[PDB]
Amino acid sequence: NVIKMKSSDFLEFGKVSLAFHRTQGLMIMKTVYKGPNCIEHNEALLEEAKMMNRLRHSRVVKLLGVIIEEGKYSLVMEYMEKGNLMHVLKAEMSTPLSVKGRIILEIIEGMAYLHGKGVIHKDLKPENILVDNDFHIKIADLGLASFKMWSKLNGTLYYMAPEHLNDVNAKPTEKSDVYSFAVVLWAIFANKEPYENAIAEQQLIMAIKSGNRPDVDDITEYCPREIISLMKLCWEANPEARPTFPGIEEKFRPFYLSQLE
Ligand SMILES: C[C@H](NC(=O)c1ccc(C#N)n1C)c1c(F)cccc1Cl
Repeated sequence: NVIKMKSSDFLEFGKVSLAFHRTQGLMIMKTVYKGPNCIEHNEALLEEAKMMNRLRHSRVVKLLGVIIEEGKYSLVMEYMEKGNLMHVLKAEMSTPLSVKGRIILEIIEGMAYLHGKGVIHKDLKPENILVDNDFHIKIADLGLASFKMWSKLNGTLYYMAPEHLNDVNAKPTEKSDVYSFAVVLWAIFANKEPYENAIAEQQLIMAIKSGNRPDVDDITEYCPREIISLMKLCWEANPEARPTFPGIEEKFRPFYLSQLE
C-alpha cells in the first residue's frame, strides 16, 4: 500500500510545492485539488496511487505518499535536486560526453523498466526527466498522463510520435515512447528545444507528419556518430522500423562501456 500522509506532517501541473516533511525532509508535493468536498472519488484515487506505486526502480521517481483530505488532494514525490533535464542542459556549467552518455543509458534503463511492466509513458520529454544532485536521472509522469483519476480530479508536441499528431484516438504503443526518446537524444546534444525556426504549429505538425525531424546541423557541440544513427533510427516514421528499448540497451550499453564509461 501507499503511505498515507497528512498536510500537518509538512512544514513550509497542479500546485507544485517544495515541501519540508517534519520527519523525512524535503519532498515535492503536487497538490492536484483544493475545493468542494468530493469523497466519492476517494476509493478510486487511493487505488490508483497504489497501482502507480508498484512501479519501483532506480530510474523512476518514487511516490512517497498521498494526502487524501476533505477537499485537499496531494501526491508526494521524491525531491530531485537539479530539476528537469532541460534545466540541467541549460545551466551555465557543462557536461562531459561520458556524462550525457550515462544520462542516456539511465533513460534507457528506466524506459525498459516501465515497458517491462507493461506501462507506456506516452509523454516522455525532457520536462519528465528529473535529475538528482549527483547527475543521475529518474523518469517521471509529472503531467499525470498515466494517473487517470488524479488527472480527472484536477504542452509541447515536439517529442510526440507523428502517428499521434492530428490523431488523438490512435492508441499509443511502446514505439510512441521510442520516438519521444529519439527527440530527447537530439535535445541532449543541442542543449535546447528542436524546431526553433518552424513557421507555426499547424504547418510544423504537418511537416513532422510528412517526415521532417529535428535539424541534426543545429547540434553544434560534438555528438558521437552512433548516437546520431540511434536518434535517426528511433524517429523513423514507421513505428515498426523503430527498435524496442531492450534492443536499444543491447546496442548502447557496450558502446557507452567501450567508448564513454
Ligand atoms: C513511477 C512513476 N511515477 C511518477 O511519475 C510519480 C510518482 C509520484 C508522482 C507525483 N506527483 N509522480 C508523477 C511513473 C508512473 F507512476 C506512471 C507512469 C510513468 C511513471 Cl515515470
